[PDB]
Amino acid sequence: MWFEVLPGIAVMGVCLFIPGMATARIHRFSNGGREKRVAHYSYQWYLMERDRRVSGVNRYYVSKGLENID
Amino acid sequence: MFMINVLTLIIPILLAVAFLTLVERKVLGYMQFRKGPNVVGPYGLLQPIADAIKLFIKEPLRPATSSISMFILAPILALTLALTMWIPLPMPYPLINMNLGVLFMLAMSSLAVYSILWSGWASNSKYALIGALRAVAQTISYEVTLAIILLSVLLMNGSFTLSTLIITQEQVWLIFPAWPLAMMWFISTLAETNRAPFDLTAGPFALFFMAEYANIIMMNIFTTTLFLGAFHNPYMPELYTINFTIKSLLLSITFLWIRASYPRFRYDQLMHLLWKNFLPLTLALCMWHVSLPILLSSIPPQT
Amino acid sequence: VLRLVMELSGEMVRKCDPHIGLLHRGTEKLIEYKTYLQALPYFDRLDYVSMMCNEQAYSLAVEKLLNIQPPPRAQWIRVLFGEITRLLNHIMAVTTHALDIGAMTPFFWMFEEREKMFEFYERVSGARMHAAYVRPGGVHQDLPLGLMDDIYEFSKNFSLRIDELEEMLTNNRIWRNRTVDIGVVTAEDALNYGFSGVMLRGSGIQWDL
Amino acid sequence: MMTYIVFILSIIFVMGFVGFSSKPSPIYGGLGLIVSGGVGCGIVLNFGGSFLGLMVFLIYLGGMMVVFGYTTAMATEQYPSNKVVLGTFITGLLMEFLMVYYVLKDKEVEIVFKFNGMGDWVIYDTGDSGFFSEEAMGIAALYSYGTWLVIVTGWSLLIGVVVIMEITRGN
Amino acid sequence: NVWAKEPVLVASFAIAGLAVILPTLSPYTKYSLMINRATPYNYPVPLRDDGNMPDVPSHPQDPQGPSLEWLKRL
Amino acid sequence: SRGEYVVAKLDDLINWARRSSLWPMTFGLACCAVEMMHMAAPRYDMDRFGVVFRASPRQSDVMIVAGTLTNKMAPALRKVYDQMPEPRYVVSMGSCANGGGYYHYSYSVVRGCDRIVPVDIYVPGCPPTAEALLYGILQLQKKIKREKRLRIWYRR
Amino acid sequence: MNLMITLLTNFTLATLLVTIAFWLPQPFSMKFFLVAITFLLFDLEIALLLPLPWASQTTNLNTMLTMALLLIFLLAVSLAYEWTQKGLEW
Amino acid sequence: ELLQVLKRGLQQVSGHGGLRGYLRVLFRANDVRVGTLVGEDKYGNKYYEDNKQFFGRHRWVIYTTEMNGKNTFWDVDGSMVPPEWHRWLHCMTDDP
Amino acid sequence: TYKYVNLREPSMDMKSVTDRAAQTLLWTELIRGLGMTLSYLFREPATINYPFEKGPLSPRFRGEHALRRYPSGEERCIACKLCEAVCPAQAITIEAEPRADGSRRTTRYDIDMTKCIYCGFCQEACPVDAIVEGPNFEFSTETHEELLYNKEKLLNNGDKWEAEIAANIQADYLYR
Ligand code: SF4
Ligand code: SF4
Ligand code: SF4
Repeated sequence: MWFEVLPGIAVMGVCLFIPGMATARIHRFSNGGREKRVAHYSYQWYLMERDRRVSGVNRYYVSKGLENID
Repeated sequence: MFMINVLTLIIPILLAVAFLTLVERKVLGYMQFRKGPNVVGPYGLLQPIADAIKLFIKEPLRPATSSISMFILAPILALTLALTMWIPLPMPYPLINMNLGVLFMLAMSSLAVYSILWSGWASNSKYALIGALRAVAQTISYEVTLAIILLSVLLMNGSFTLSTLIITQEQVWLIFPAWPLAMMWFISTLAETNRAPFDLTAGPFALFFMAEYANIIMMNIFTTTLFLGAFHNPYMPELYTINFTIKSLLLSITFLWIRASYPRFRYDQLMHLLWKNFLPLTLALCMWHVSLPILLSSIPPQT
Repeated sequence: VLRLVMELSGEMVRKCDPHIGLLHRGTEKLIEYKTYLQALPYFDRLDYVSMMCNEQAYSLAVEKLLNIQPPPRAQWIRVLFGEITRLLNHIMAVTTHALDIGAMTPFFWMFEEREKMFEFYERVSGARMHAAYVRPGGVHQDLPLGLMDDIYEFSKNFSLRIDELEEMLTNNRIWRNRTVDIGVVTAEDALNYGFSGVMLRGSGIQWDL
Repeated sequence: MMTYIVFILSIIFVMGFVGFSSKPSPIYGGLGLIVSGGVGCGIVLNFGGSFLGLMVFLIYLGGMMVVFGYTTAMATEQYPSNKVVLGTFITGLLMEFLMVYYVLKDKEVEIVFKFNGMGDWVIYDTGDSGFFSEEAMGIAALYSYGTWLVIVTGWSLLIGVVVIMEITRGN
Repeated sequence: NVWAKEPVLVASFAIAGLAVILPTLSPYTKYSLMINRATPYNYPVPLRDDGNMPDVPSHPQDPQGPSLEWLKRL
Repeated sequence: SRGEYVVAKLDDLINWARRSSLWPMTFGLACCAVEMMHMAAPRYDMDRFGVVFRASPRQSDVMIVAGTLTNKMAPALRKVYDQMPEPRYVVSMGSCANGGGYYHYSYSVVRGCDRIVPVDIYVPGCPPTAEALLYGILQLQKKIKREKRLRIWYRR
Repeated sequence: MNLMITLLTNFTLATLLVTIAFWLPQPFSMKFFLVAITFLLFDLEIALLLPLPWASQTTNLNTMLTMALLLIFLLAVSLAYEWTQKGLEW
Repeated sequence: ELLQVLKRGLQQVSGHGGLRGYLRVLFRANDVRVGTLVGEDKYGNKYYEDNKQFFGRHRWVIYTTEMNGKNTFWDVDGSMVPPEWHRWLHCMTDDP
Repeated sequence: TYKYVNLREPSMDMKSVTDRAAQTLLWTELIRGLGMTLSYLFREPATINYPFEKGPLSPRFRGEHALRRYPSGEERCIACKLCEAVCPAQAITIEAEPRADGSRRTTRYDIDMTKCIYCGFCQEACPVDAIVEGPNFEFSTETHEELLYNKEKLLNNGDKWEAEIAANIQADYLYR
């Protein structure tokens, strides 16, 4: 029966399962648990620029919360 | 890391296309009363491996060409289109977030029209030129339709990000407020991939082969984002990618399943059918999907 | 396999010369140099899809010339295999029409049923297709005991399967669109062009040999 | 791979215009205009370019050179490079070489102008609060303010349709 | 009548004509325009204080200005 | 001699790659074509052997000459033979085609398809029973298993 | 240049596939033309349509409805003109 | 009820003898239908007849290795049966 | 007697005409065809695993062209030339001689496998059942020289088996 076609679709679906999942893992690895920041407006990009400027490490993910206030 | 991202996209396409070819052979074998290929190893995964490496081995078409550079220049373009269409496709996180991606989809469909036409001119004697010319005609007559329909379904969501699309699919599937528009869209995807029930009756045959099947997987993934699917809780993307893969596979099996059982159309029936029936119906759905979001207080947050 | 030299105004026609004669084999000449019983299989294989009505017509030509009537069981068994042959030629002509019009799968459905029918020829004589088996003078070497019940089985299952063929096609919308408007035949055409059988059944006149 | 990538894509662009202004076979001409349109898309997207440069790509590299290649395929033969074509290609490369050499090692090159010769990071936005990609909202007019403009445009295209059917045997 | 012969065309005309008409009998179009107007892109710019006008409220809690309340209640 | 060892192993891989799929073209003149389509049928398979029945001449691995070759047929048959890639093999199927056959003593018949194209595999029968043809293609595959081209190239 | 990196990688790997596939083994009708021109003109009218989903958030909604219906209506009149007047017949 | 299948569907896997035994006839050519053990034969080869399959899958041979001596673990020919088994295997009878 | 087709009209009643319109605009019996095809998907297909399982036959197949011989006895053929007198492509070639004993026998008994259409006539014409169409049909011969049988090849092929031939004949020597 079609128990013998499910290996074919099984392996090919695993071949389609992989790229988004491994890509999302590389997204999370490229900013250390963060998600890569999307960028569609000038507003978001300027906020990202001041964020990567204030961080000191010139990197927009360290996210520098509440421990440089005073 | 970014070149690792690119190679993790365009390494599994060979796996996907080869195993899609054995899957179409198997599924037709069971729509028909056959089994196999299963003498080539267990169930035949080495069967696409074997015929792929055979077609590489087998001695090429001797030229017999006109402008060697043009003749190499057509299929290189076809395959690099089939690669460069999977960049803005989010399963949950796309490779490149864009301001607009669906117009990029349609643009690369038109470059596929270029592939067909260049291979047809640089091909051969005159009869294949007439055949490829009819093929370009019946391909280009549907990019009116599919662009129209894609426009009228994104007008429900107003923006072009496609991640706003995966947001706005969260409550209902988008098949419910647009079923006839989605139906006609799916028929136009059968037109663009140029399969049965639509006629086309080369070198290198592997490259045209590859572009065909990657075009099919392209349109299926784009459908599966576009009209159905489910939610995505963040910090768990295996969940959405699983449901995405399963729905796209069911749709591609349905695609080949529709291919299995219908005879090919007469050509003037195809053009006649497109113009006189899909074109006024598309205009009807466009004018109603314009005038209805202005009715039901439902205009999207196009940020 | 034919040769077709057509002359067309564009995506339309004007004329067509069917160059036939690719498959000339000299059958009449070879029968003029042989005997009757020896040269029966040439009559078996000039047509090949229908395959036992050719036998039947040659055997009736000789029996009618020779003024000898076969025994009645021979006549009824010959009628049975004429019906199997009629069934077989129409089912293959429908399926090759479907395969060449497109339509991959019903070809293979009905060819599995035809594979049962070639098993029946095998059990009758032994040959797959070109069983001679109909001598002038009636049928030779009658059936082995245990065949008629198999034909009974085939009748039941095949009625079910052909109703499933009309389930698939026939109110197929686009196959109807594909072949309705083409192929008109006037009754004067069906007489003057010398048509035979199914064309006469199809265009007007009630007619059966 | 550096700052003057806008200027370099412009070099390839004008090379493409020379590449089909040398008058080859018109299917090579369709090739030259496709390559030139691709790098023009690159230039305007470097100014960003967010919609209109992706919009031209569908029309010319999506719906116009298709029909030019179609008409090359159905009308003209070109059944077989030459002196004059490639000689003009050589002199066009020479003229661009001369102009860009004088832009490089001097101040400015003047046809009758003063082209202030350096690459263009000037000028650009000073990081403003755009928030809607001003191209997009600009073209998201024409349906409030654009009463007259789109009406005469669509009317012209309708008249184009009836014109085409008349010359190709109206009715 | 001709619904038997060319049916998808008559269906297309029907949905076309109702799409033409239907904003005339519509109790929601004013709601659509209020929604669409009441969403600000630019900065809500203030103004120089007073000819002592009983408008333009000072603390943003004050409901003397034009606010929205049909938003929260659908 | 692991150089020779790599030669033999790679030759096994490429020749198994050739003999694995082997999609044919069915030339199919007469009733031998009907029996070939009966080995295309659901009972005697061809998917199992990677064998895709296909009317394409441009990509033809083997070519199943079956039916009855005639004098009017022959130049068009060899023109079909020419536009074909050079790794190619021929199965002469049928008593008509592999030696003239029942129409041997006749005009307008080339006495077997030996006199046009070379033949690797003869398979007789009238028609060759579909089972027997499938056996003939299996012994074609074993001929492909013994071909030693890369052996000859390395020690050439 | 990030999508130019992607385009470069796809283009180079495609050229590697093709050239390693190649080092290794060794009249006309008017009816063809009218459909293409009808494509072209309806595609340009598509180009005039397609900034529609940009425009639907303004303070002039009735007018936008009216001229959008005018664009699709004019496109429909062109369609029905060549439809009735033997433009696509055989 | 799919748990009722793979419980039974493993009974032709381990009832063969093991998993490398299952791999034997799987990669040999095709079959996993083992379970009847009807009759072996000199020059090695064994003959399995099961009733619950249809007519065309009753009687199947399992070839052995080097009966004439030509490494016929792989590349199994036809006609590697003795003639009385060439009567039984071709469905000309109902008794072995 | 005749039972013809296509004699109706599309019914003008509102239910039937809107049903044909619903099929026109809703793609229905196309999906009915999809349902029938998926029903054939969910059957088990009928293939035979060829190199192991062999497709069924009759006791009266016509194959190998084998010879027979007497019980512990000599060659069954008298060389009575009937098979070459009937052979409808004349592929038999018999040249006969007596030997030193006195019983009339042969010299040259050749079957062309090319011309042999596999009738059965030479089986039926044989008075002593000398030539018998054999049971197995696997010839698959790589060279055209090798498809031309000699009498010694036929005797070896009649002595690679009689038991099949004897069982087939001893079952069905009663029909013919
Ligand atoms: S050998 Fe027999 S089956 Fe084949 S073409 Fe000749 S007559 Fe037909
Ligand atoms: S008919 Fe029989 S005995 Fe007579 S010559 Fe022929 S094979 Fe021999
Ligand atoms: S089967 Fe027919 S062709 Fe063959 S040897 Fe006998 S009589 Fe001659």
